[PDB]
Amino acid sequence: ATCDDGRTTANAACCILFPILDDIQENLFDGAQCGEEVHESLRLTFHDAIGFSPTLGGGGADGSIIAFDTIETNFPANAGIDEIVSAQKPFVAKHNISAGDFIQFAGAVGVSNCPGGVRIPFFLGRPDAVAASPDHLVPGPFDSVDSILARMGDAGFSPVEVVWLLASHSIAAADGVDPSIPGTPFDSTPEVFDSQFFIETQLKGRLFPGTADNKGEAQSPLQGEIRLQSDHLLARDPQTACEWQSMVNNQPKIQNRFAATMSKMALLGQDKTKLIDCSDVIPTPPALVGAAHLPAGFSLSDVEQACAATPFPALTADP
Ligand code: HEM
Ligand SMILES: [Ca+2]
Ligand SMILES: [Ca+2]
Repeated sequence: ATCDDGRTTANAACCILFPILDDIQENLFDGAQCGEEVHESLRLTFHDAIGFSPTLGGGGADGSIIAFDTIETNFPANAGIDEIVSAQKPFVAKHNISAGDFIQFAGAVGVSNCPGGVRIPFFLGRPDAVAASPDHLVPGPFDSVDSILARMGDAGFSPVEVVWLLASHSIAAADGVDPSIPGTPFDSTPEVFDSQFFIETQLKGRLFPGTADNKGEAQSPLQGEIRLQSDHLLARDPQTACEWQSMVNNQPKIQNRFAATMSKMALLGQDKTKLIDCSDVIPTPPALVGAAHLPAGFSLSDVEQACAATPFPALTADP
């Protein structure tokens, strides 16, 4: 099909996304940048979708975190999410798509602005949300590995899928974990969707980048990075450490698994066969240029190797 302005897409119903795409790129992502608004919109896709529990309810990726923001933004795990909900609400009011489609569309378009990124499959047609998420369904950084895996498993993700979705922390920073140092990233390349997050969480911790006593924070290996305790533990737990290390210097696997697992997450509470595939509307992301590395000056002796089956790969660092 050819839309009214000449852009093409496989299914005609997808044409309504083009003006939305142009508005988001200009007015939500500040001229299609891979910056904080993209990182915030990707976090929002997960805080919207993971409100899904077979025993308690919630409609998953349904827009409830916007539609019922008065409730869901009161949950402590949603602290800080109100800013991006407020930013997106007027786009949903202006355009003619549901809040659940909007949140997944904006996260997929955002990720396409990041070098190394992928086009997350995107389906159009989710109905408006009909219930708020139950409380207590979003994992937090002070939760044990067993607790996070049980919650993600309950929503339908295996432990290796947890690891694959946490590639999102390659384009991520924290404002709440240590409020003295807002905007401190989880890896050294928060505008590049790469394997640095999986490498740098494996380093021995050295210091706290801000204050020392924050709940859910581990020591970081570098002054300009922050480390969640949940990431510290998942990189070292026998349930997940082998998969974590397998992502290092493995950009094809990061891309293939993040796209597929993001799509499964974007579809929680929905049925793909009732929606319209509009994947080809998402922009084509830039590719990576630089190789994966340890931080300069670090060596394999600074890595806490946690996979008994396979040694950590011998990457270069300091030239
Ligand atoms: C599985 C357990 C997870 C835990 C415990 C967790 C925890 C957190 C925490 C504590 C923050 C920082 C919030 C702040 O203080 O500002 C954060 C940020 C973020 N999270 Fe995760 N997360 C998890 C999974 C995910 C998943 C599956 C996604 C996929 C979309 C995601 C995407 C993000 C993004 C992109 C940010 C950066 C937000 C920004 O820079 O503005 N997280 N996460
Ligand atoms: Ca939801
Ligand atoms: Ca990165």
